[PDB]
Amino acid sequence: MTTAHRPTFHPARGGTARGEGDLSKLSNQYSSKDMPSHTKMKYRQTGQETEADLRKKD
Amino acid sequence: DATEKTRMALEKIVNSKVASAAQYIRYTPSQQNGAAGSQQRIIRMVEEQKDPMEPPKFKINQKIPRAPPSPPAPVMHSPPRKMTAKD
Amino acid sequence: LASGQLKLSLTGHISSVRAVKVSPRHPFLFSGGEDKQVKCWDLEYNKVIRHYHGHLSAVQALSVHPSLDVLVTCARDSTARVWDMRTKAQVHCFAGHTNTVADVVCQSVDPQVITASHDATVRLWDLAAGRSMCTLTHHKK
Amino acid sequence: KLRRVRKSPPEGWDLIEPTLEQFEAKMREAETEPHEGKRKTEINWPIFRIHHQRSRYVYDMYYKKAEISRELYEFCLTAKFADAALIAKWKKQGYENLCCVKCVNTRDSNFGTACICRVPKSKLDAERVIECVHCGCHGCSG
Amino acid sequence: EKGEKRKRVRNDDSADIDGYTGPWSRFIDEKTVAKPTPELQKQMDEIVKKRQEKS
Amino acid sequence: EMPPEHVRKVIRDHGDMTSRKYRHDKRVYLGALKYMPHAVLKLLENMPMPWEQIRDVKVLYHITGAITFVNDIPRVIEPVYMAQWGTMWIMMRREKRDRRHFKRMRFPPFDDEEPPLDYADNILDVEPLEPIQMELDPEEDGAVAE
Amino acid sequence: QIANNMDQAAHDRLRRMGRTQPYYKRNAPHICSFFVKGECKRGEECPYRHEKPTDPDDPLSRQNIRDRYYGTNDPVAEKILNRAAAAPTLSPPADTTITTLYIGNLGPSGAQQVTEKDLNDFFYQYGDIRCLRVLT
Amino acid sequence: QVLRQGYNMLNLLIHRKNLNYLHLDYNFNLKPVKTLTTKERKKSRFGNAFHLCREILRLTKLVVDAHVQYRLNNVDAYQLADGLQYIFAHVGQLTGMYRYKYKLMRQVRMCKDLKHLIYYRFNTGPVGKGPGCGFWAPGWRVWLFFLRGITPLLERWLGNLLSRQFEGRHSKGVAKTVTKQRVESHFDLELRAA
Ligand SMILES: O=P(O)(O)O[C@H]1[C@H](OP(=O)(O)O)[C@@H](OP(=O)(O)O)[C@H](OP(=O)(O)O)[C@@H](OP(=O)(O)O)[C@H]1OP(=O)(O)O
Ligand SMILES: [Mg+2]
Ligand SMILES: [Zn+2]
Ligand SMILES: [Zn+2]
Ligand SMILES: [Zn+2]
Ligand SMILES: [Zn+2]
Repeated sequence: MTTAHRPTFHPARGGTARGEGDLSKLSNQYSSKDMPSHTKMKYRQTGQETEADLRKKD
Repeated sequence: DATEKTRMALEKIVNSKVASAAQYIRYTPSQQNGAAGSQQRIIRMVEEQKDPMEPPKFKINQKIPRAPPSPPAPVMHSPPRKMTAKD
Repeated sequence: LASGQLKLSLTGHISSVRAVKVSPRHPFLFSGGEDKQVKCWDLEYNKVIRHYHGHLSAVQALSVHPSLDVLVTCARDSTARVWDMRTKAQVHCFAGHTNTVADVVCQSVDPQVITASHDATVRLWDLAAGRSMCTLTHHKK
Repeated sequence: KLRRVRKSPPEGWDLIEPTLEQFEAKMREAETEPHEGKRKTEINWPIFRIHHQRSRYVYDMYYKKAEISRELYEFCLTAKFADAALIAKWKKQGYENLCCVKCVNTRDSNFGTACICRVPKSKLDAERVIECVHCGCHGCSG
Repeated sequence: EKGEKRKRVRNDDSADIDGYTGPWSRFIDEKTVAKPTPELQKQMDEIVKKRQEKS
Repeated sequence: EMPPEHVRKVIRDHGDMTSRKYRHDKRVYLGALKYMPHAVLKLLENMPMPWEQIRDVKVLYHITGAITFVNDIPRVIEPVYMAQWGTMWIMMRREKRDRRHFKRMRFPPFDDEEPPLDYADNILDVEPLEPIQMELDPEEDGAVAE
Repeated sequence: QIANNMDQAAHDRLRRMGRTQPYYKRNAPHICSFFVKGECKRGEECPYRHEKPTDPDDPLSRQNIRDRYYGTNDPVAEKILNRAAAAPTLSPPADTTITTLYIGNLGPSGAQQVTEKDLNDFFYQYGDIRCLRVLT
Repeated sequence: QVLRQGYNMLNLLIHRKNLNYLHLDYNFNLKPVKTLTTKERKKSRFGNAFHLCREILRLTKLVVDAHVQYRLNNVDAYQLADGLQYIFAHVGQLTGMYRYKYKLMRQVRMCKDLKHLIYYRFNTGPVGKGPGCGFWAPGWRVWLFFLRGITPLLERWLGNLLSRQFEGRHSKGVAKTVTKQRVESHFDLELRAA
């Protein structure tokens, strides 16, 4: 009987790759996509309407 | 108070974590045999200088099964709705 | 919202979208895919600028923390993961569910993260320590 | 080393040159003698010992003996016949018999201390013989 | 306590190329090398053979 | 700073890396490779301009010989440097005119199986033949010629 | 397992064998193997010891780390255990009906002698004396 | 020293892998000393980080050997300068680098442009064609600005090569993206799971 072509009747779970909570294990390889991006945050301006400004208005 | 508490712990962690990616100790030893006459020791810690050329010391792709789940929480259902013959 | 008019279509995802959140503190929109990708959209350019990589199968909820710069996403693979939306770093993996997760909601006071799962449990999480301390088992489904 | 300084040696040079040429002969041997039958430290120690002498010779000639003027002494420092960074120590009160530089350095040690050979070796211990790892110096304070 | 140093064979005329020292010192009385005599050799001599007989 | 002979001795003794006494250093020699693009960059940046026959550079080097970095940054007073290269232009054009036959050197200059030279033995005390320098006229150039 | 362990009688056995003073000689230094060959050109300067090594017949020399840590075939442990089993102790007489204990080394008569109370107020912790006699 | 050091480092990486059937000659050509089987080929093929380092060291040996040939006194002053000029423009050829870096071809073209720039003005007058234009410095600079950008790139790439070699390969669980081929089969998994 063919059985090696199994579907995901029993899917694997997260939390067990490199460094996931293991982080001292994290390993010194890191190169390609992770290294360079957007290190300074853009905070939204005052007056986004949402919690306190909406109550402030009718 | 909650928001300030949350960041301040992870912050100290993240700085060591990207690094992963005088000072003394006074030691009071319960083993009373001791240094001569001294109920405590005081001791100097220095850090081994990391050689900036030396490549990673140890193999760390060692892999072991997931740690057992925390012991089961009681299952707490309402009593089974029996629906036996027709459903 | 008022006119119902359409005014963008953003074509970055690879196979299906099913999470959207608009940040209440940054001009960013976050989205999660059955294509295993969480994307950050910058609402000053309409382009994508961050990817959060680690989910092993379809994302199906995400939440954006009301006061930290922290993002949490649920997926199949039966975990939620916590992300730092500045660096893209992943700095919790809330494994502890045993079946696919799909809801997460965040709040500033403890429990900062609440997750709901196809294992028929809700869990309440200590976002600082990364541990869980409730299992609200009362659901049958 | 004379090509490195372009001007010709000043007047005294005939006196020192026979000696300075012998220190070069020694140093070429110490560079090249076989690295086997000697500790991993010991093979470096001849280099520092000859370097110490050569600087001490130029230093003694001007300061103790006055047999070379200033202009030839300063010429020797510029030629790099003399370790003049080290000679700056020998001028100091309390360092006048120093071995190399590395033993004073402190920052290269584990505990932030100068080498052992400094340790007024009279004071150190009743009988302890020493050969410090940097240059085999037995004790260079007295 | 509430209220000699061993002597050294110094040649510190810096012109004496092949002979000098001036902080390099063997003492007027010193052992540079130390060895078992023959009786102490013969005790140790069997020890290395007993280690090789294991092979 | 410490005697130039020390790095020669270290580099000479280690150099084969069959030395098994030195085998403990082999681990550090490999890791140094990460920096080697940086060591090449600093070496070539420093390279002696054609009117210099020998240039002495300051190097930063690892106590095991594992890698040598050249610690200089070569700075120039740019009107002097433009003037110096301007005299090379004059001289190099003059030689190409006068030579009739100019033998361009062969590349690679050493055969693939020829091991690199013993520099302390071979190069160190053969005196260099003179560089490209223009004969500055001490009457017109005396502000500069010395 | 060790943190919870209860058997005070077992603890008190260990305390007796344990020894009560630190042994620095085992802490302090390595042996000069060039001196074992007999050729140590370093000799006064040496660091390492210039004294007899342990003989290769002496199984105490052999001990690994893992055997010691896991605690199997550890030669020094077996030496300690053999002396602990050799150490003398009482086992009661074959006459089952005997309930009499001789006591000795009470010291001399006079002010150094223990009183009846000093036996009464201690040995009644164990069981009911039927008769007590003293021979000062 | 940097060439000795560079030679030993790559040669030690070969031995660390235990690829004793490869030979690295003193000009940094990597030759296989025998006919590889299949498995020796799979094991030995290791190019992009290693060869770009190796070819930058090849270039450095060409330059330093030119200076060595001068210092020996068998290439005078002018033949060195023409040698150094030649090495920097014609480095496109002597660079095996072009393969791996292939954006590097931008620098090859830019030195070719400078060569025409210099040679035309240098030859102008009674000065013949052919060798002798020792005016190396414009071409030399182009490679230093190349090396500026490559230095962090190779330091990162070599750090990843070295670290996995010492640490081991950790790829046994990282998340895999779902690009073109995987997209069609991945839709059914997420469908069947749903
Ligand atoms: O590189 P060089 O040894 O200085 O030779 C160049 C080069 O000749 P090759 O590349 O064929 O070796 C030029 O070619 P390009 O590299 O610029 O394509 C060539 O130009 P041609 O292609 O027309 O032959 C030119 O010779 P010419 O003066 O005839 O243009 C000649 O320059 P020099 O003669 O001044 O050295
Ligand atoms: Mg395919
Ligand atoms: Zn000293
Ligand atoms: Zn010293
Ligand atoms: Zn010292
Ligand atoms: Zn010894």
